[PDB]
Amino acid sequence: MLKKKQLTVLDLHPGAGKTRRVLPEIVREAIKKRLRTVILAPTRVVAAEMEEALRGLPVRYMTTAVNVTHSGTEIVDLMCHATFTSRLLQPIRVPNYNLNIMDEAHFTDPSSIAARGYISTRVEMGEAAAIFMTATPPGTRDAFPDSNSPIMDTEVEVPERAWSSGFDWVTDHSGKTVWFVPSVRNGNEIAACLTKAGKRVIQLSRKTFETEFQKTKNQEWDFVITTDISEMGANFKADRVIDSRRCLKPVILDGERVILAGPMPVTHASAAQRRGRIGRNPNKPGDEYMYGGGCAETDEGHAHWLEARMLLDNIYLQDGLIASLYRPEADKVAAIEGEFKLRTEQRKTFVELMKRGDLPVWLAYQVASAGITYTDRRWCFDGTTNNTIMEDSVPAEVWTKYGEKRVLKPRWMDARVCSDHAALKSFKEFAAGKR
Ligand SMILES: COc1ccc(CN2CCNCC2)cc1F
Repeated sequence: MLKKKQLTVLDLHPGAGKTRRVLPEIVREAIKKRLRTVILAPTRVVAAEMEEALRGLPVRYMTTAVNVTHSGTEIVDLMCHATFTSRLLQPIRVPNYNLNIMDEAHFTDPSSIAARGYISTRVEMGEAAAIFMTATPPGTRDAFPDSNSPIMDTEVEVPERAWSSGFDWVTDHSGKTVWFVPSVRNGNEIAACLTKAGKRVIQLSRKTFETEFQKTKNQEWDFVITTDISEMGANFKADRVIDSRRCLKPVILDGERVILAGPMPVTHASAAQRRGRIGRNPNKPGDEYMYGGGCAETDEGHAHWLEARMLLDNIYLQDGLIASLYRPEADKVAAIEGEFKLRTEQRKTFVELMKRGDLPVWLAYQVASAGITYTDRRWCFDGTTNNTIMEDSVPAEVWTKYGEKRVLKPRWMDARVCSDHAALKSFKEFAAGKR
């Protein structure tokens, strides 16, 4: 596995022991062979769980999510997928790792796709080895893989709105359920309906994951309502998954705006990972998976793969060469390699808009490529009337850094900046010059 020029896909079924059993064995062998190694965790929560499996091994944890005193002699580093891509983009030295291990390698956020593209290109060049750990590699067509214990799979109509009757099976259950919804707003409505019915509900999404996931351990709960982020190594002690089988798809229209299309069907990989939350305990057969739609290849034309090309075009590899996407997911976007390569100063603005600005990659690219500097927010107010952002069904308004009240009407509209209350609040602060 560890020889140069090799990329191995470790595709043992969900719960088979890739993280807690196989990963320490790989790490021990890597250290014996003096291979400078990186381990990439999808989230801070998985990074903390990996420290538990790797305890006693010399690993440098490049995150505040792990409280350990390092020795300074570690040749194995562990960091998040997004941290890896971020450090590659910045004028910071990233070692040319001999062995690159990515856990939960199916993650489809732009920084994870870009990390796979960079790593697989270094392997193709003959410079490095890599191991991608996931039960569901790109292009998998099996939504029902093996499990540690038998699962009861049932196709059933799943509510996507509050209900008063006709879904008694949802609330008659006396165990713990993990319910995958397509968006934070949709989960808020289902959670309120379950709370009104006397259930204890925890809600998880990308921005709240670290804080709220700890509630699954510290308090008794009946339901967890989560977006797709829980497909990335989130472990629950549950006996049922309810799966809408739906997700939102960011889509770039006419190369000039991004909408959140759908809800539409999930891919087979996502459905398998959502089901994969249960059936993990061989002593508890009969966990239930209730699913409310079919699968489709909704990653084709999805904006994350175009955004991954924007990130890769701006990462140095060798002279003017540019890393390609990982071959099995490269047809998901139609893009010219190098078309998003920016000059030094525009690249710095692009990076800062993503890192400090917290803007989506596509939107950060429009601003930086227009020659606008990080702190110049005039573009948040000079778009067309059709770009007016709404708050409570009237135009949203902010006080600019000049002290003037203005309607929020960005030059480029990306639906992700106002898809829920928290996102709109963050974008209003950005438009006002507050970060
Ligand atoms: C123990 O070694 C490290 C710890 C933290 C960091 C910096 N972090 C990395 C993740 N994102 C913010 C800054 C680097 C390290 F080498």
